Amino acid sequence: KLPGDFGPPRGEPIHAVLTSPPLVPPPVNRTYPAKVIVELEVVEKEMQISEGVSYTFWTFGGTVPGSFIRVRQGDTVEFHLKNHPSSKMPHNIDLHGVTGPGGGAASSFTAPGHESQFTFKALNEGIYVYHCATAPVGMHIANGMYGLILVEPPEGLPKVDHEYYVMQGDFYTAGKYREKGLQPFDMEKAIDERPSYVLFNGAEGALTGDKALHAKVGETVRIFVGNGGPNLVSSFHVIGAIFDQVRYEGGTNVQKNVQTTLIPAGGAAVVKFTARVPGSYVLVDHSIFRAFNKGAMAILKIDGAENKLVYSGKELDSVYLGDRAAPNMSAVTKATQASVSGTLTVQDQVQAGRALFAGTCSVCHQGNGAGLPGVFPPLAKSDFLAADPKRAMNIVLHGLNGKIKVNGQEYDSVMPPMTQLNDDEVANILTYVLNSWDNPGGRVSAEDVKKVRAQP
Amino acid sequence: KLPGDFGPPRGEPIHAVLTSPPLVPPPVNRTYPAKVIVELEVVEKEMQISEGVSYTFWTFGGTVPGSFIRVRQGDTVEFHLKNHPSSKMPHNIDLHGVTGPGGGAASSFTAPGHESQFTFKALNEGIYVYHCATAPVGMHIANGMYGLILVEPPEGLPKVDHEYYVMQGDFYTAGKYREKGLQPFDMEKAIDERPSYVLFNGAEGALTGDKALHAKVGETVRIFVGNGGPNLVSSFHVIGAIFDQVRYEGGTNVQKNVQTTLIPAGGAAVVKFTARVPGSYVLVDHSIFRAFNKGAMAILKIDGAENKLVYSGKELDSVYLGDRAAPNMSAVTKATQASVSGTLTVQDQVQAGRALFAGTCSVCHQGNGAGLPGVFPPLAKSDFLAADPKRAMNIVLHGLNGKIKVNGQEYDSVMPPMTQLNDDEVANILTYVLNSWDNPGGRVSAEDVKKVRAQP
Amino acid sequence: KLPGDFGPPRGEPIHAVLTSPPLVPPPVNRTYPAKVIVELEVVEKEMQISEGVSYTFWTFGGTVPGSFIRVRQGDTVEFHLKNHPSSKMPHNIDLHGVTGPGGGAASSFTAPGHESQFTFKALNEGIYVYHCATAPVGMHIANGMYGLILVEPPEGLPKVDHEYYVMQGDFYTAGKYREKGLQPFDMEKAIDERPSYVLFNGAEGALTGDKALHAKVGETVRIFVGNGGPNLVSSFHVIGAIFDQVRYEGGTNVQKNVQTTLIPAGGAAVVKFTARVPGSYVLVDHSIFRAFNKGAMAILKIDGAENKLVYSGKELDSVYLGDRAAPNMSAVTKATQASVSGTLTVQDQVQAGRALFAGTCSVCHQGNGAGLPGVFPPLAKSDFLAADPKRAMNIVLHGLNGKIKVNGQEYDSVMPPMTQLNDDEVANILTYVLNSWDNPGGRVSAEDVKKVRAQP
Ligand code: HEC
Ligand code: HEC
Ligand code: HEC
Ligand SMILES: [Cu+2]
Ligand SMILES: [Cu+2]
Ligand SMILES: [Cu+2]
Ligand SMILES: [Cu+2]
Ligand SMILES: [Cu+2]
Ligand SMILES: [Cu+2]
Repeated sequence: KLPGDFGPPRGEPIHAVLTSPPLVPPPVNRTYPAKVIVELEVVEKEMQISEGVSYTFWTFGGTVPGSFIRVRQGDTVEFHLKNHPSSKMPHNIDLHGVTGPGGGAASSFTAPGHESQFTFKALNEGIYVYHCATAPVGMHIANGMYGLILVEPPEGLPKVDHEYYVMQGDFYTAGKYREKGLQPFDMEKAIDERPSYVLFNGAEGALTGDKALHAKVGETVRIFVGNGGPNLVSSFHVIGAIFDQVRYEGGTNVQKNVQTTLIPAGGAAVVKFTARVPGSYVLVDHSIFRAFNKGAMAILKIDGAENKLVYSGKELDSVYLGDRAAPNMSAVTKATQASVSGTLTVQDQVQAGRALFAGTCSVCHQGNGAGLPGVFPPLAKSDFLAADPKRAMNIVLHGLNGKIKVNGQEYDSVMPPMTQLNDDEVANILTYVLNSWDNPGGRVSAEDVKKVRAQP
Repeated sequence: KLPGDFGPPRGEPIHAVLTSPPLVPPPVNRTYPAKVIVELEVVEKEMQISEGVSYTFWTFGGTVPGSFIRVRQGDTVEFHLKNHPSSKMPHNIDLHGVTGPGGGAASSFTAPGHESQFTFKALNEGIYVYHCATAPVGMHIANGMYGLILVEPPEGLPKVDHEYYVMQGDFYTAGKYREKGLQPFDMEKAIDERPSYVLFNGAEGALTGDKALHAKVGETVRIFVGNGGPNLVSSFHVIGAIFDQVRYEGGTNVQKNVQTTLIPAGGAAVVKFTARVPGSYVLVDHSIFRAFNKGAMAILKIDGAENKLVYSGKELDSVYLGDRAAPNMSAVTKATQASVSGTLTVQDQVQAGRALFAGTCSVCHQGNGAGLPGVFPPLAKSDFLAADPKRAMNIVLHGLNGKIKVNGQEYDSVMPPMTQLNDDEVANILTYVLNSWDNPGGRVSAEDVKKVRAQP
Repeated sequence: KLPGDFGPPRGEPIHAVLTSPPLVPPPVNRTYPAKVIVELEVVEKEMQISEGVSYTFWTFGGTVPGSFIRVRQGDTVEFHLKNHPSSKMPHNIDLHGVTGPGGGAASSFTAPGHESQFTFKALNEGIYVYHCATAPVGMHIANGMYGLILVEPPEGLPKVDHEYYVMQGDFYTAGKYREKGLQPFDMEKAIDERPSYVLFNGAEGALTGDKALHAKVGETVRIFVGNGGPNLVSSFHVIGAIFDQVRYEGGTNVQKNVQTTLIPAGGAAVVKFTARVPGSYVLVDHSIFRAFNKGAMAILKIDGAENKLVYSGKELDSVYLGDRAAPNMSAVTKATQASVSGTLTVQDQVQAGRALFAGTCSVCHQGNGAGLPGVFPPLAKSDFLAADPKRAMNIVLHGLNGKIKVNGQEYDSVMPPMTQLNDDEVANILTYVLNSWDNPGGRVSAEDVKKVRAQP
């Protein structure tokens, strides 16, 4: 027989349990093959890809990644795809692990306001990517149309304390990283494989701060990890920990005791972790500019007792987590809304600036602006700043080097340029600095920075 | 002893059987080591990389990839490399799996009109890439100078019903994707790893349509899969199927039951597939813009009985295969030749347009131009089109959104821009539309589109 | 218990042995767990990244990669990080394989002139990357802040004849490849993952020529191979040889008998090789333009007896090693220093030109300039050259094709353009040619070439 030769469906039909990221449906917990009815709906919708940055996502079930599907090897799946009448595009679905043309795409073409159905037997056990396969296929995937389906072995996977759902994607906006507003899809960047954002679960901060994943010392954690692409291959890594097991798709090979593992575009793996020490453990794409310049960081936060014989040291994790160490950056979202409304206050700028200053400026000038005498000059009550507060704009954009004096002390060092910061970010950061630590006050506007950036 | 320690060559010398892609030489079918004489000739030649697009390829044996070589572990190989007198460049060969300096490159330097020879023992069993290694090495490989050599284990590989030869490459043209004419090699794009085409077996459509690979339900298929690069790593994937086995080079590890697998630049693998359901199964690089925007798709077509218990559904595979669902796009080749000759007719444009309309326009407007009332407006007998047929050029190039009325019906939707289409493609598509479904007729020229594209 | 549960530290504390690339510390050779004290110092310093090209590296222990650390599974490590007072930036360390927040980064933040300490138990056996994790993390890694730590199994690794240390990195300069002078870090190229150099051990030629690694026929060689990134994934390959074993990090899986293997960004592997035939064996990133256009080549040179039954052929390895076949390119370094001083002589140019002519020109015109009658025209005593020595600049920059006559002989062929060469390189090469083989003499300057390059 073929694989998954376990007998005809038995019992009543089961209406499948779909879940939203980062959660997973429960184990099916049964010893017989069933007829499973799956109902999934496409919705096109604006969501925030970053604070104050909107994007028109195309979604399976209202989220990126799409709703998680869970069935048993040998089940017969009757798949119903609906396309909501508000959609502008037609859509379909290709499930990896399906035995048949297009993995379903050939049979699931669905116009706005319509519904399609096709039936397949789940012959192949494993974790699998699904995605839209409507021309132009790359545009549909780039807009968020991907998720995971798990096909369990007949005895089920081994029990663990937590199961989570994490999926990487590369995204292509017309504007640069953190440029505010509604950002269109950019076909030219996509063809060139030059993404502006690389994310877990559809947004910067989706899994950081108050949205981190949780477990306790001693517990086991399984993560179902997808790479929707469309184009990038992930050097997938956990900072400060190790994977007990890594298994790709439905493969017979299992790797154990590794920290860094390559996930193909369109690939999926199951990883297992055992919590040993408290703190924040970071999932990244270790093609490092993705993790630290484009959004590709997620957090598993572990609580419980210290083990000083295993790890003993201070805990200053803002040095690398930067502006994602805090619970959120909601002050930036709020300042951006107020600016669009024409109601932006000095305090709106101050609080947005405070959020952005973490990492970006604090690593050298300190969280309190004091710096370090002779090494990093102070921003707190800075005579150099007060002497020409406008020159601060050029210093942020283009850097500063050479001999200077600040609060009666000599410095001869190098502050690198930070031209990648957007006009609103520079304005908000400097407004924060002017209104803290007994500095003179006032404000800097995005338009002020735009003028300075444009000077030859 | 070393590996492959099977004794001295015995019997008469064997003159090796070389084959052209996508075919493989027969199994050697012998139990003793032999002296094998290999004769391979370099030829530089123009071929079509895409319909109406010519390129000067550099080849081993007249094809891209080059002729397939098949020997037994423990054989002594006497390798003769000839460089045809029509060649402009010198050439050589590096075979992966050879034990010695440059894998042969050090001993096989050959000027136009000359011949070289060197001898090696095949110590290492496996599938291996060979390629040119003449400075500048990257240029030689980018021009097509790569292929595969199989070194069999002494007992031979297990029997299968079919063996095929498929090799990925990245290519660098001065012009953009599908821009017509003789296209030079582009060194700047190559250094930046920004290819214009990513292909199987040296051309768009090399393995699609009437050139697809074949098998029947129940049969086993082995594919020898190479990645010549020069630069890209393939997220190699089969749509709608699974690999029974994947084995890299001569490695001891074998992965089983996977659908997606990473092939390094310069790497090679042997994959095995068992046919279960009829239809078209697609080999792709799942870095998806390569597969659907740059040519990286090949087809295995399976015939035999349906199995409705495994897969039951409609078969509209043009939604993702697009303009490669048809047997070929020969109308485009012909229209391009006629244009170069100054003899391009309206009907030449109509038939080229018909070929290009599949996927590109048909996914929303339908194959018959009827659209879908209230959702996608008709192109068939379109009053909006007839009212200003020239405005159609701007609509294709730059998109259309907002409220419009077409054949007495309101629409308020979004047609994305399609600026990547070349001037001849837009002209031919629109000429097809004007001369179908009782539209007014006439024609649009490439020069008309060039003028509109250049407007601010 | 956890892993590495071998008992409390015993004996006196051990002060750890650190080594500079390409060497490794000795095996620890002990049967008990110890307290190991590690002292490592950050130094920021200018070094030559290529001949006549300086770069400001940020280093662990004065080298790129940083000092190699070697401990035993179950050891307690007391880690002291110092930042030299000459540093301008703060720094820290993340060791892969550490169980705890940031792999240490959270506890090791260290300002210029300061020292930090933290303690960890080495629970996980394997080879692991360490690196700086100070915001902006990508800039710190791109500047050279990475190395390897080995955690031995309790019984030690199997004995071999040689152990070596090789680490790949991608680098981002404002200037182009081989443009002379002090080159700043380029943030824009880094974000886009578009490196100007891709190197082993921090420089072009670090492991070629007189700096090659050595072994003899019959000996075993272990290489500890890292990929510091920040961004690239290596298609890591040995030309003309095979790896007996490849093992990633501390993984349970071991691959055997492969030639090409994918190393993730931030990944590390241990490879094993047995020398079988004399000659130069080349370690490369087989994303080929990295190996042959950006510096990603290193050499293992094997001495001993020939084995003509395994490999029999000539040895012209300059056809692919090009300008790295020679012991060094010190003439280029010297010509660049003299030019900066205003003391550049004709002979300085001649010797720099001689070094650069290897591969670049010699593959077609020969090492003696004679060419090949009717196929490649001579540069030796060339009447065509003497007739208009200035036209030689355009020929190098923009190529030459069509019918020409040279020393009473007809040619109708194609010399590709070589625009990637810098102004000093073209000037030096042509000065070499003018002063060899009874050509007229004189000189060409970098300023002459700059003027010609700028002509429309
Ligand atoms: C990596 C270190 C570093 C980072 C990050 C950094 N700075 Fe600086 N900054 C310096 C150094 C060093 C100087 C002194 C330059 C000199 O000696 O010529 C400086 C000088 C300045 C000055 C002028 C002198 C003074 O004390 O008033 C201002 C204002 C300033 N920085 C603001 C900022 C702001 C705002 C940020 C973040 C957006 C930032 N800096 C990020 C190192 C840094
Ligand atoms: C993804 C959907 C989609 C694709 C693909 C697409 N179109 Fe359209 N097209 C539309 C929609 C929707 C409109 C109506 C726009 C509006 O409501 O403002 C439209 C409008 C038009 C119109 C003007 C209205 C009419 O019916 O005459 C023309 C002409 C047209 N398309 C031609 C084409 C051609 C030719 C192609 C391919 C080259 C193409 N379209 C591809 C969705 C699409
Ligand atoms: C791949 C082959 C190749 C390489 C590499 C190459 N050349 Fe040439 N070169 C030629 C050919 C062929 C011609 C003749 C062109 C023709 O027939 O129109 C030529 C012509 C010339 C000429 C003019 C004719 C003569 O003999 O005086 C000069 C000068 C020259 N090359 C110099 C160089 C220099 C200097 C280099 C390296 C920097 C170089 N070439 C690299 C193939 C090459
Ligand atoms: Cu879709
Ligand atoms: Cu897919
Ligand atoms: Cu060649
Ligand atoms: Cu190779
Ligand atoms: Cu650092
Ligand atoms: Cu790391």
